[PDB]
This record gives sequence, C-alpha cells and structure tokens, in this order.
Amino acid sequence: IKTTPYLEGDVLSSDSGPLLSVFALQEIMQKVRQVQADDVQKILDDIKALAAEQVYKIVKVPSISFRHIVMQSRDRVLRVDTYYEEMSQVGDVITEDEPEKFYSTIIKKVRFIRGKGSFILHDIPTRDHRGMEVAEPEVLGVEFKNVLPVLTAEHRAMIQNALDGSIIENGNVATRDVDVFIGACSEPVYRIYNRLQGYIEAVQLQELRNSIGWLERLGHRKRITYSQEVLTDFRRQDTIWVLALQLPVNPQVVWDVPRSSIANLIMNIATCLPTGEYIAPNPRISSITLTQRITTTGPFAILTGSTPTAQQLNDVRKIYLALMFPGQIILDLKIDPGERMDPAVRMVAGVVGHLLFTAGGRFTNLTQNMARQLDIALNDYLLYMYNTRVQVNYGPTGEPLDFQIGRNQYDCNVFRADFATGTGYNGWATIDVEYREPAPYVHAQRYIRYCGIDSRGIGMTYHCYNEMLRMLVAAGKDSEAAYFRSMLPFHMVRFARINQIINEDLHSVFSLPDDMFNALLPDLIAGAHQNADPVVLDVSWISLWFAFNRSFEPTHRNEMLEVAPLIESVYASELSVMKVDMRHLSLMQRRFPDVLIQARPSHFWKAVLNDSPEAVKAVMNLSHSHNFINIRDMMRWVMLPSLQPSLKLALEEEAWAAANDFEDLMLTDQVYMHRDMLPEPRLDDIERFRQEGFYYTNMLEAPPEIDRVVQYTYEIARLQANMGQFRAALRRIMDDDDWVRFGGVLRTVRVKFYDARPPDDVLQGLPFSYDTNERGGLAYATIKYATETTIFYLIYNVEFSNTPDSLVLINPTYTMTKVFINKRIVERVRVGQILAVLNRRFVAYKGKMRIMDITQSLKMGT
Amino acid sequence: DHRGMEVAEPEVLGVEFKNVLPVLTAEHRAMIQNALDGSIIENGNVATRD
Repeated sequence: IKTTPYLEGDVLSSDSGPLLSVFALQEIMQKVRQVQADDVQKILDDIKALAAEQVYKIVKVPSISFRHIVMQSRDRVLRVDTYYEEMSQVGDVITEDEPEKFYSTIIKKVRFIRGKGSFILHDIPTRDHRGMEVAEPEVLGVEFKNVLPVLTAEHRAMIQNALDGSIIENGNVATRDVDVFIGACSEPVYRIYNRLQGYIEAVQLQELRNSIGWLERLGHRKRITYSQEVLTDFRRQDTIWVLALQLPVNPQVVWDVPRSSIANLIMNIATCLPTGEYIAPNPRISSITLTQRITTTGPFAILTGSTPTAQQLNDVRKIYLALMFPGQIILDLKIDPGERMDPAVRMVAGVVGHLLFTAGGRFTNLTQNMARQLDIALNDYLLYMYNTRVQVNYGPTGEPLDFQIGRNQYDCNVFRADFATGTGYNGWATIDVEYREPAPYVHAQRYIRYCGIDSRGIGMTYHCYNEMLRMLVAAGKDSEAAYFRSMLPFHMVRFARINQIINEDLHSVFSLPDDMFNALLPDLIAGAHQNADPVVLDVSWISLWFAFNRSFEPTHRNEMLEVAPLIESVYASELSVMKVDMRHLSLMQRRFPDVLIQARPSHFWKAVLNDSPEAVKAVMNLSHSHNFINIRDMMRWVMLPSLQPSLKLALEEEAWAAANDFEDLMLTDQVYMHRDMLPEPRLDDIERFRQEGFYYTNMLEAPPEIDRVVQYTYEIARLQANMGQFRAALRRIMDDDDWVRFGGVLRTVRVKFYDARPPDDVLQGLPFSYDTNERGGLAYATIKYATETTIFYLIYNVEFSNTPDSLVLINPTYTMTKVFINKRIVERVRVGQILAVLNRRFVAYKGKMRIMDITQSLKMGT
Repeated sequence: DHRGMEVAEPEVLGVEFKNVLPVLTAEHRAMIQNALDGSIIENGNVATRD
C-alpha cells in the first residue's frame, strides 16, 4: 500500500513523510511554544527508557565499606569507612537565599542513600578448607592489603587464622537452601538491605496470578494486536520471583495531578497512536487526463482537478488527528490579512465541514467561530446561483439560513449551529456514545462510535447525510447531489476505520475520565474551565476538501503498545514517590523549625521534581507551561489519600526513616573558628622523623565550651556587613582568643585526605564570602553566609623527606575554621580488633537459582 | 524572599532615602530595616485573574 500522490513544488511525489506520532509531538510542542512565546525523537525514546528502569542492583560481591592507613607502628592503625566519604562528596553548595537549591540537595542525599542501599547477592564465590566451606577474603565488606607486609610478629598469624575461620553456614529459609555468613557493613545501607530482604522473603504468588489474569483480560480486549504469554515455562522450583511492581494500576492517582490533561494526551500519542497512509476513494484517478476530470463548469468543477501540496497534507493529517481525539482537540481557521483566492474554496469548505465535523450531542470538535464561519459559507453557497434562477423567501432577520427555498417551502434554518443538540453536524438526533461491558480500565467505560455504526455495512446511511441530500435536492443542485450520492461509501468506510481506531487502539490508562468527558462541553459553553483544558489548532481552507477526498489506512502499529502497562505503572509508582517525598519534606520542616529555612509548596514541588526521570520532567514542564497552577492546587493535591504501593515506595519510606537523623546526612552546623599555628614536622633529624611521622586534622574531637564563644546568626551577620564593621569585629573578638560559631543554618561539609601539603585555599579558607559592592549602593558590602568548607586529614608521605620542596610551607602561617562532628569516622585503633566490624548477617542465594522477574522479562515481544 | 515570604525590593517603593544611610546609628538602621522588610506581598484576585 502506497499513499496517493501529492505534488511537491513542481514534480509529483508519493512519499509518506514522517510518522504521524512524530508529527503530533512536533505540532503540540510548537503550539505550546507559541503559547508561551512572548526534540521529538529525544522525548520519544525518553518515554521508551522508562521501561528499562530497574530498582535493585544485582551484584556479585558487596561493596567495600572500610579501609586502613598505617603509620610506622605495630600496635595501632587508622580505620575509615568510605560511606561517609561517598555521601559527603555527592552534595552541593547551600545558600539560604535559595530554598529550592537547599531542598534539591536534600533530595539528592536521600536518593543517593536509597540507591546505594538497594542491592542483593546471587552467586558469591566459595572456597574449601579441610572439608569446610569458607568465604574468600574479597567478598568481605572490609578490604586490607597494605597492613599485611607492614605487620610482623605473630600478629600476622593470628589475623590470618581469624580471617580463615570465616566459615559458611547452611540454613533452611522458606526458599530452602541458602548461604549464611557474617560480614561488615555501614548502618543505613544495611537497614535498606534488611528492608529489601524482608520484602523478598514475603510471598505474593497470588498477586502474580492476579496480574497475569489482568494481562490476559486486556490482551483479549486487544486481541486485534495483543497476543503474548510465556506462562508454561515459568513453573520451576529452582527460582526466585521479585515483585518490585504491582501491575493492576489505579488510574485515579494518575488523573489526580492538577493540569495533567496535556501530559496525558501527549503520552497517549507517545504510546498508542498508529501510523497510516492517505488514500483517495479511487486510486490513480489523479494521473488521468485533466479534460476527463474537469467535466463541466461550476465551483465544484473548478475545485476538482486541483492537487495538494505539503501544506495541505500536513493540515489534512491535523484534521485526522482532531477526528481521532474528539475530547481534547478543537479546530479553527488560519486567517491572515494576506489571503487572496477564489471564493469557491472557502465555499466548498463551508459546504463540506457540515458533514465532516460533529457538534452538539455529548462532544464537540469545533469552536463557535469556526461553526459560524462554516454556516455563513453554506449560506453563501445556497444563495449562489449561476445556472438557474429560483425563488427565495427570506426571514425577519439577517441571520444565515433564515430563509425558505425550493418549489416546496423547505426550511434551511436547522443547519445553523447550536451546541445544545448539534442540528448542523453529525450529532443531530443520532446516538454517538454507549456502554457494552465493564472495561479493564475502570474510568473509560464509554464506546465512541461515529455516525452510529459499529465495526462488527454496505449502503447504510444516517440522519445528517439524508437531510443534507434533502437540502441539496431542494436546492436543485443535482450535479453535486449525484456526486455525494456516489461518494457515500468512501465516507462510511473511512469513518468506520476511524471508529475502530478510537474504540480499539487508544484504550489506555491515560484516556479521559467519563465524567470529565461528559462535562467538557458544559465547561466550553460556560467559558470557565475549572477542571481541564483542551487545545485548539489552526487549519486552512482547502484542507477540508482534501480531507474529504482522502482517507486514513493504518499500516504500522505502535511499538510502545507491548510494554505500555509496564511504563504507565512505573510512571504511577514514580508519581507516588514524589508525593510521599513532598509529604515527608513538610513533616521534617515542622520537625526542625529552628534551623531549617522556611519554604512554600511551590518550592517543595520544584525541589522534588528536580530529581526525577527525564521524560516525566519534560511532560510536566510542557503541561505546566501550557496551563498554570497556584498554591491551592499543591495543598489540595498533597492532601489526597490515594497512593500506589510499590517496592520503590517502600524503599523510599525506609530511606527517609533511616535518614530521620539529618546530622547523619553529612549536614551540620557545628563550624567554629580559632587560630592555631599550623603544625609542621620538625624535619631536622632524619631517623627520628622516619620513625615518628606526623598527621593532623582540623577535627574538633570535643564540642567547645559554653563560655568564651560568641554566635553569629545570619541576620546579625547581614546587619554587621551593612555596618561595615564585620572585619573589625571579627579581628577584635578573635584577638580576644575566643571561639565564634556560624550556627542557624545547615552547611554542607566536604571531606578530603591529603598525603602532601595542599593549596592554601583548603588550608585557610573562610566559611563565608565577602564582596564589597560599588560605593553609593544601598546595602554596602555583602556577605554570602555559606560557601565551600572541607574537613581534611593530612598524613604526609615520610619518604618525601628526601625532597622537602613539596612539604615545607616556606613561611609559618595560621590555620582557619574547625569542624565538630559526632559520628565516628577515622579512628586510631589497635590492630587486634580490626575485625570487630564483622558484625552483620549476610545472606546469599545458591548459584543454580534463577531469579528473573517474568513481568520485566516479558518485554521481548517475540 | 525574606524568611520564606515574598517581599518587594526597596526600590519599587516611591521613597528615596539613600542619602541618609551613613548618618543613622546601629539601632536606628536596625529598626528601619526591620520596618522595611516586613512589607510582604499579598495574593489577590482582580477580574477572575490572579
């Protein structure tokens, strides 16, 4: 099948061009850009990638959570856990001027802790020792290699045998034989691991069967194109199922989001719209000789024989998309002052739009202005007389069609547009919507049928067409009477095909709810849309004629259709996660008022939407750019009860519960200032320095005293900066040799280790920035209260004593801000209890177990 | 945004006082700033518009 030819500039062509879905994406995006104005493949595969989203990371060996540093000794070494390092380095700079940045950084912290927490063990390595199975050293949570050569005496033997004694244990959990042993792991990630294992040991095979049944129900509804079941091979006992998602999604949560009509429409386009070709009623009639086609004289005769170009092709597919989506797409004319053409084209458009479009009844496809223009055009046609002069009997007013025509007085005033019943269009006294059986989606019960016909017809007519022929035979225009009488079947089959496309392919969770579809028209006639918003598109004049003389024939189905329930369920789960994140942000905000910075629901929504899948971000951004919201919508939407439970939701809630101690999130306010002369090695006698070594840090091991300390809140800092005595006050009060505190807000602290002398910035930075704006200003020099601050551990390489050029600080200097923390991080501990972290119960599955999830593995589609 | 509430910049107010900033004391400038920053912006409706 190839589309009928359309002329390209000067040469005919028959190329189908870009896909209809891509065209719809670009048209909607360009329209909303025009709306705001005062990437289609990227967004499409951005939608696609939602399917391959995976929540848990299957791993061979758990990540190393500890490491060691040795300094020229046998008794004690430093131990450090890499969890705090990784959590501290993933942060961002904080200013209280930008609560959106503040809460986006908090959200990044919580998302990092969840993602690092979710993992599981499958195929850990095993070794043998005297008939007892032992775990190899590399699967442990603690890695040490440097301590082995430096250690001596029997300590090496008594750590080697303790390492060897890490025997495996066999136990009978509900999935029969597994492997149990002991390991070392930092706290919050292992709390997440415990939560995940507790979910995994729960059994929901009945829920799996319910999901399977819903899939088969939807499949036999979509029996035209959906046929996929691999059920026969799943039933092996040597397997594990992971149900990270519940498949029977609830459409209420996805339709509760304010002003999401545009996003739902664009996602329906993304995942359901098919691709077709445009065919004439009779193929190849365009290539016959023109003298045959232009038979006689008249407006219709002049119009016939014309050929369309790319502009009219695009407008015709725009018209067809409007037909495919009645409740969201409305049309109007593209009127410009530069128009000039023969009136016949507008005349025919007014004649034919009455049959082509539907209005009144329960749904409308046109604006009042467009219906009025079509009506006045048909008035012009009915008054246009060029063969025969007939009697006319006008009415009291100058309204269009307010007259009586024909040898018998037959009223044409009915076709004047009225949205109450739709007398002039295909909603005139004919049913269009009905109900047959309960749908798999509980909000889309309706069946939408065009011209009252059903797919499950030769020569059948309908009321509007019969009355149009009555009008035309009363007007005595027998040429086009016979023309339309012959052209009936093409119209009927095209509308049957369109009917099939809506009633079969488009059934998804994103379809408009029945009550809102019924209430669309009353909102349109009222003029105030408190509930939902459709979109209007512009279309030219001859596009109507060419739409009537073309059709739509599907050729390639939507690729997204196979995994559409999966992607929409992932979307719902993500949306629920954002909702609960907003909730818990508000709860923590009430929990800590004295140090957190007050924000609004708009700031909270932006912060939560900042960290989100890219396709979801794009569709929300487009929807909100088209239509706006306020604080009332956010406070209303955060109070709605419905939620979509998921493993992602459970992990998010457990991550927040383990992150309740915000001090553990590498966020604090215990930064202080006291000058200390920077310690340096004496570097005089080689042997004693080689034996001793030196390390230093700006860590406060203990909190400072209640006295001999002053505090600086942000408001006092700002007032002192505008005073201009800020530097003088600091210099005086710290010549007084006192501590000074920068409390009031949360500061992000980085951590770094150094084996040499670092640059002066991290040696002696300040907690703030101080910029002196130009003289004559209102506020004078300004203070940025919070900037980059780093806790550092310096441990020199004692070998570098040969080349002191990289270690000597040239001139003695003062050290700067100190940091106080409560959590244990870097510890000089004796070598005996280096293994005292081996305290948490690791569990692993057997190698022969097959742990695939059937719902995600079903995506292959072959 | 001050303390999380929306306040307009001091220039939109039709008062010019830049010439008397350096002559006031600490307390006087403190109370002037405290009085100024409290002028919040309120949301309202005019002809069904926000």
